[PDB]
Amino acid sequence: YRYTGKLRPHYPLMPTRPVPSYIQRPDYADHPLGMSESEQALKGTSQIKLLSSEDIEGMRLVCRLAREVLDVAAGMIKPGVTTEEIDHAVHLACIARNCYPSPLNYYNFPKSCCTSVNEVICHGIPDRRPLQEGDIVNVDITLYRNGYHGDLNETFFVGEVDDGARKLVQTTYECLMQAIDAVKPGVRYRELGNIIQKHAQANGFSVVRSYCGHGIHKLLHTAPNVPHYAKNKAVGVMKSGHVFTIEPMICEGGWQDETWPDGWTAVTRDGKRSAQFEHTLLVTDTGCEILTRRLDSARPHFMS
Ligand code: MET
Ligand SMILES: [Co+2]
Ligand SMILES: [Co+2]
Ligand SMILES: [Co+2]
Ligand SMILES: [Co+2]
Ligand code: NA
Repeated sequence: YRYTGKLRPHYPLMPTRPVPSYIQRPDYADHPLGMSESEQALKGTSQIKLLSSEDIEGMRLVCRLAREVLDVAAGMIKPGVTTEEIDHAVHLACIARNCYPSPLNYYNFPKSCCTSVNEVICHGIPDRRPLQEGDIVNVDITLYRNGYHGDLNETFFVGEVDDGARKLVQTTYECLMQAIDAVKPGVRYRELGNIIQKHAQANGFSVVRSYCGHGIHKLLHTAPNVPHYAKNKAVGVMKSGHVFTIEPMICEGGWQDETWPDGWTAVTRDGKRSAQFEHTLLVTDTGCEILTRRLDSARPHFMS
């Protein structure tokens, strides 16, 4: 395999960590290929669930717990910590809150969260690589609780970073916040990609095309599909009671991606850096509620 940049996988992986059976599991957890039957059933529907008051409550609870678990991981971002050690603590922190870590065995994904360094766009597999000064690292957390998934991510700084890093990370966050700012009943899902691409292009950056935000609730990924680039052809219109993610991946170079032989790790075909942020959103009459927001702090971690 021709690697697109410096970064390499670092094996062996620690034996897959188990989840005590007192935690409720999503379907895919015991499917031998990790397929979700309930997700396959709704495949090829463009039709968007309206959350009940009880759905909202489940989404609120799971998303707040997912925040807590991401806040845990954010505390560990220093040089010499391995993505594995992060995922270990994430895995434990999910157990303590009676949540199943949603990535675990999702289509055979073998770990409990996604850790993406530098040129990795998304879906990095926690491994033995110690984080190095100047790295950017995204941790993507998803928890499953009492039927509901909650999904968020932030990129972080590893020690001191270069001016390029700061600007990519900053800009990626602004792209997310600007798209969230436009969420309200009436808007076309396809519009967020216009706003995201417009601000990224303005700062000299590209928008990854092969990965999209998604609806999320009883299923981990479902409708809508929500592309992050301009003049996309997404279908649907926002309504109060829709829940979905915005999760833009932005790049220092071009937008093209390819997947490592592990079948998961997406990287920039050009080897340049990509940053991502993600929130799960609920549409309300006024605008939208950020379910995965911090409650204790004005800003994402990187801002401090
Ligand atoms: C291998 S699981 C990846 C899920 C990720 N949290 C997402 O936003 O889709
Ligand atoms: Co994903
Ligand atoms: Co090494
Ligand atoms: Co997501
Ligand atoms: Co995510
Ligand atoms: Na990255």
